[PDB]
Amino acid sequence: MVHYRTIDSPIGPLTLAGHGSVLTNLRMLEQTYEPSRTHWTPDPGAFSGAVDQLNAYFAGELTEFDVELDLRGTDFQQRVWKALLTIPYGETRSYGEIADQIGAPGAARAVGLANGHNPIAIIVPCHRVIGASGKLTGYGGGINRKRALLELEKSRAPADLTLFD
Repeated sequence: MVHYRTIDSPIGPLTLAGHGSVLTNLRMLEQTYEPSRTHWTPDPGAFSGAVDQLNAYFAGELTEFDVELDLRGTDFQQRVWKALLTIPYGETRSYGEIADQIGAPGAARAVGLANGHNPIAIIVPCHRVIGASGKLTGYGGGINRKRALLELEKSRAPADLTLFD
């Protein structure tokens, strides 16, 4: 059983969906074919916390999420998504680095494919992974969404101006 809520965002309407307070999905679903969504119940007040944190994220005021997640995918996808969760705000990794981390040296391209299937964007940070040649990927506007998120995280001001005096 699954309910959903859509919010505005600088990168487009973000659909949050899941069961109870647990997220199963977070995607900019517009202009794409998503047949699951027809089986979902709208609930304009679900995921109160996640929406606040997302809003705070986009406003620069949040860096670490505290949200309940239920990730579904293959063993290999789960390993990749788990490793994605270890990438700090404002940092990046290469696909090769991620393949090394999950114990599959040489599997950069597989990580790229699994990264593409990430059901929960932003919070599981598939945008923080980039290949050696530096080119963003993703159809349907994906490239521009990723870039937006990367530019936001890079623009982060120092955490405490008092440290300068």
